[PDB]
Amino acid sequence: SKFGAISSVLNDIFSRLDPPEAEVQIDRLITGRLQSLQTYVTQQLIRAA
Amino acid sequence: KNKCVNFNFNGLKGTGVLTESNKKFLPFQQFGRDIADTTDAVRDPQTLEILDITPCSFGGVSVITPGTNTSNQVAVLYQGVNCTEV
Amino acid sequence: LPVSMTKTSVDCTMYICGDSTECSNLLLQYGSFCTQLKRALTGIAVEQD
Amino acid sequence: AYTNSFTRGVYYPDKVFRSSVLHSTQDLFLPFFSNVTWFHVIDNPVLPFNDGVYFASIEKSNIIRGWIFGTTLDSKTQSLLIVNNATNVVIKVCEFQFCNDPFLDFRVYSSANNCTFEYVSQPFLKNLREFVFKNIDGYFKIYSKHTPIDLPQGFSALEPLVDLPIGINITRFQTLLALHRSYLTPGDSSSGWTAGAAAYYVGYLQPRTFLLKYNENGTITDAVDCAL
Amino acid sequence: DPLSETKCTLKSFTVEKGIYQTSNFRVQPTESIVRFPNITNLCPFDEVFNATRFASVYAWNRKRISNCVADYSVLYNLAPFFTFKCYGVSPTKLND
Amino acid sequence: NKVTLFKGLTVLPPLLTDEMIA
Ligand SMILES: *[C@@H]1O[C@H](CO)[C@@H](O)[C@H](O)[C@H]1NC(C)=O
Ligand SMILES: *[C@@H]1O[C@H](CO)[C@@H](O)[C@H](O)[C@H]1NC(C)=O
Ligand SMILES: *[C@@H]1O[C@H](CO)[C@@H](O)[C@H](O)[C@H]1NC(C)=O
Ligand SMILES: *[C@@H]1O[C@H](CO)[C@@H](O)[C@H](O)[C@H]1NC(C)=O
Ligand SMILES: *[C@@H]1O[C@H](CO)[C@@H](O)[C@H](O)[C@H]1NC(C)=O
Repeated sequence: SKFGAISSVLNDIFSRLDPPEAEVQIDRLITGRLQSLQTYVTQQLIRAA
Repeated sequence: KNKCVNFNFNGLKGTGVLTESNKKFLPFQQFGRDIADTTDAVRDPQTLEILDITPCSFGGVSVITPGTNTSNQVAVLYQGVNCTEV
Repeated sequence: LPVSMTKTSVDCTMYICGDSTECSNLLLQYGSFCTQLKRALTGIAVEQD
Repeated sequence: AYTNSFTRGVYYPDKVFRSSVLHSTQDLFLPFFSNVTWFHVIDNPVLPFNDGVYFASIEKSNIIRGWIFGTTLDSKTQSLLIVNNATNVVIKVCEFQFCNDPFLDFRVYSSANNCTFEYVSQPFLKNLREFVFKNIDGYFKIYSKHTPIDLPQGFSALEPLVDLPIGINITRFQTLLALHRSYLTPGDSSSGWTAGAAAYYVGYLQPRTFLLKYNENGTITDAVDCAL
Repeated sequence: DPLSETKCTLKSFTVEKGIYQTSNFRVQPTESIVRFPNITNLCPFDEVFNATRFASVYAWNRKRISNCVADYSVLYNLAPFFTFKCYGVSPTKLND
Repeated sequence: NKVTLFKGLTVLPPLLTDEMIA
């Protein structure tokens, strides 16, 4: 999932986008992926209970 | 091949171990997001061969100690890693 | 009656950056999320045992 | 005449290898069980090109041998020509005024014009020949499939055949016929000339979401039309 | 050493008996390889820019470039540039 | 027999194996 970014591949963004413009896209991906992992952990905790 | 190598295939940056592929790539195929939405294989721009892209071994390292109060000796466990590579 | 579930472990760095040298440094700015997730999953695994 | 397309008209949408997986793709596809116009070769009408055309033919003597695309008979419309030959297929965006009826391979029915793109490739050659044409993004994509054999129920996927960088504007298209020892003129009556028996079908693509099943050998083996 | 890593993870100079997940292990690449096409002829962008004449806005000119090496550094030789903005790609990264 | 069943995700084995539970 792109999470609103230009692409879901980090290498692509770091290749054709400058650091000033690549940083925002990387942050957009990172927040979404961290949120997904946290949701997974919360569901795992509930199912473990 | 068979060595964990950093590669750049026509701008396709990545790191992994390249090995002979058994995929039945048709002539119009250039790369394969074969299984589980992963770029399993890529076509060689020069030899036109298909190479499987595998991410070279990783794993979590766990440390076993009897306690600093007892001894400083330590044992280390490499989770999910075959001993031939540590 | 189920008694236990699978013991899952996740490498947050690899999952978020997919083993890319660039954003691995950037992910450090987000703090101790990785430690939280690892501790929660380890607790779940020990609970299964 | 009208007939339904059954499950035909599916093609590889991405040119990316996938095996032993179910993949969902949203692209221009021919909806399942759609009514497709049915014609008999024994001139065949010019038909609209709304958002992509699915073309199929069935014959045993190679009567249909080309296609033409454009917006009007005027040479200034940047028309498209695809014609088969004894040894090769010729593709040209040659913006030439076309006769009132297709020629009968009488081997040509186009006038002189100044033109920009030309290409010769290996020929695209009881029969069941399937074609798909798309031009929405500055390209003209062709997918094809040949199998021995109304349209049969057998499921099959059309592989990508060629990709023309042409950026012409298309709204209507017509097919080309063949006839032995046939006279030709810029205009002719409906009687035409004697020719072999052949049939072909035309379908229109629509934006649809499909679930494609990829087998072990990277071949699409079945599909589902979500909105059907 | 592993004991120091465990101490840092626990944030204590004394470690109790047990098994601790401290860090992760990954094999680093042994070498770097670049694979690209074997073509050698440069693109005609330089000739296009320095053409004897240019088309008008009405009935403008279109050309498609293929099968050539696009060394964009040639374009930098022209001084009196008024616009060089690019969308989707940073100009410095075009070479790669 | 009746019940049946990277990108950074792995499964750790249980301490007690099926033989010991048996
Ligand atoms: C050069 O590249 C072309 C295009 O991929 C390929 O067909 C050919 O085999 C290559 N030749 C050599 C010597 O690498
Ligand atoms: C610490 O070590 C001493 C000496 O061996 C022992 O008597 C004591 O029980 C140990 N305590 C703990 C908590 O390990
Ligand atoms: C470890 O690798 C060696 C060499 O490939 C193999 O012979 C052995 O069976 C492997 N062991 C495990 C537990 O995977
Ligand atoms: C071909 O070019 C000539 C000379 O410019 C022009 O008179 C003629 O109309 C052109 N024909 C077409 C079909 O564009
Ligand atoms: C894949 O190809 C192999 C080799 O030709 C064949 O044995 C097998 O039946 C094929 N599988 C499918 C699903 O077509």
